Amino acid sequence: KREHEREVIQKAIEENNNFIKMAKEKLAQKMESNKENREAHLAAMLERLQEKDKHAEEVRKNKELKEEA
Amino acid sequence: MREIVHIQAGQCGNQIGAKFWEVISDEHGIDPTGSYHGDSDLQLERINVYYNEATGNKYVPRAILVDLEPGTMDSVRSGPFGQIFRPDNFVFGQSGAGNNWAKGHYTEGAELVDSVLDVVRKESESCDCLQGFQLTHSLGGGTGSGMGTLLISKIREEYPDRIMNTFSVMPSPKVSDTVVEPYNATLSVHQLVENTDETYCIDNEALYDICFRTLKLTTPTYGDLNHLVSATMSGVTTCLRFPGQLNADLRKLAVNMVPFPRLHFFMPGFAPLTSLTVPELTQQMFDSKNMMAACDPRHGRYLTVAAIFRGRMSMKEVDEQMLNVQNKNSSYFVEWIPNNVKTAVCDIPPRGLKMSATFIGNSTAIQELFKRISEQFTAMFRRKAFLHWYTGEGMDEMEFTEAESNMNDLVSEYQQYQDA
Ligand SMILES: Nc1nc2c(ncn2[C@@H]2O[C@H](COP(=O)(O)OP(=O)(O)O)[C@@H](O)[C@H]2O)c(=O)[nH]1
Ligand SMILES: [Ca+2]
Ligand SMILES: [Mg+2]
Repeated sequence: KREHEREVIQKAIEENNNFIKMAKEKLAQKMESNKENREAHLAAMLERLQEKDKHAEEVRKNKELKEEA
Repeated sequence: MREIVHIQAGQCGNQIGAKFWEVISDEHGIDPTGSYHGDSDLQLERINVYYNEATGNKYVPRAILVDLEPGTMDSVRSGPFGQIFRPDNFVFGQSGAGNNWAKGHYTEGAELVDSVLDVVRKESESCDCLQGFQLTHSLGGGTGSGMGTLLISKIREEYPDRIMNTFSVMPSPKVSDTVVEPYNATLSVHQLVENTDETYCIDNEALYDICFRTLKLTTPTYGDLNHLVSATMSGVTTCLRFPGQLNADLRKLAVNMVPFPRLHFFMPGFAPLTSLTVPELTQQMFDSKNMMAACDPRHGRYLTVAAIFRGRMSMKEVDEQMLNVQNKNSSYFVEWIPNNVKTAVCDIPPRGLKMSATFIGNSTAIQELFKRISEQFTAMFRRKAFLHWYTGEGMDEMEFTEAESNMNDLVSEYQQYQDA
């Protein structure tokens, strides 16, 4: 009976620790995924804007080559 | 066979235990300061069964007060006879047991139980010849039920040749604090079947009904219930506490009352209960309305009975009336245990009464009580309702299945002797 009493309490401890560990890991995974996702969204936006700068340069270059006529 | 060590556990256990000590203290002439002021030598002759002596002719209850929260014991300590207890014998935690047998038996209670055993050991050590232990508790809560039965197991391990006796309050939906009472009581009953010699079964429904139907109390309080329990516990311990020939110690009582080791659950009764002659006392003590397990004695058979009469009365008439009960209702006493009713008489009556009688019956009808609890258990367990409170403390469902089976087995063993 004493052996059983010991098993019950160590079970209780193990499940509480496992609940904590799982919560901690899930939250870490979520915050990492979210960070990566938001950063990628920002990077995509800046990439598009930077393409526009590229295009603007191209336009001004094109004007200058047609004024060499 | 001299000293008894008393333990009271949890809210119910402590509230009824406090009242018990007030009542027998008064009977033995002990005042709240532990001083004796009685006028009869009968009062002191066996006082050592329940009290230690201290310097200055002081008497101190051999009592240990246990709880997993401080509230009820703070109240006891503030009560009428509160200062009579040994201060070192209050053993308590802070976290409570949440009406949860698992918390009492496996987690919260496990953390406190060694310190309770230390006090038990200290009391036992100063006993010339320890008879055994008496525990007061309820089966429906967490501390008295879970921790109380944990204590019983550890006490048996350490004192395996001593008698264990309990006054065990059985829950009822009509007088209930929470819905998990049937789970706590089922888990406990299996512990009691194995680890007690004698258990007085006190049904809160019976107490309530006596207060309301008989005493005409329109709205009974736990205090009103506890007055009945007090009076009953005084009556059933009379033979241990005063000079006498019959059932004068816990083992002799067990040998007279328990013909098969598991069938040790008794229905107690008290008379009078009124809103008095020997005949009237005798009829009322055998009256189902005067018994405290909410089981109908006519639905079973008596294996054994102890009757205790108190007050100045004709022993001749007592003997005559007790014979009349057995001879006129002989079918309700099993024929294969000859002369199975024993009667004692004590000259000292309880407070406020000129005469009284107390009844202790080992009746197969007590199966009705275990059946009620079993039904209530199953109604919830079939849907695993409320089980998260227990699994959260590390228990698994299989332990519930086993307790339920154990109690159904007990019910079956009673029924077998009912048809014997
Ligand atoms: N007769 C009686 N029953 C009580 C009292 N207090 C609680 N109960 C009953 O005891 C059970 C609840 O257990 P309780 O002793 O309060 O829980 P614990 O402190 O965890 O042991 C229920 O069945 C209640 O009806 C009391 O003072 N007298
Ligand atoms: Ca703790
Ligand atoms: Mg309570």
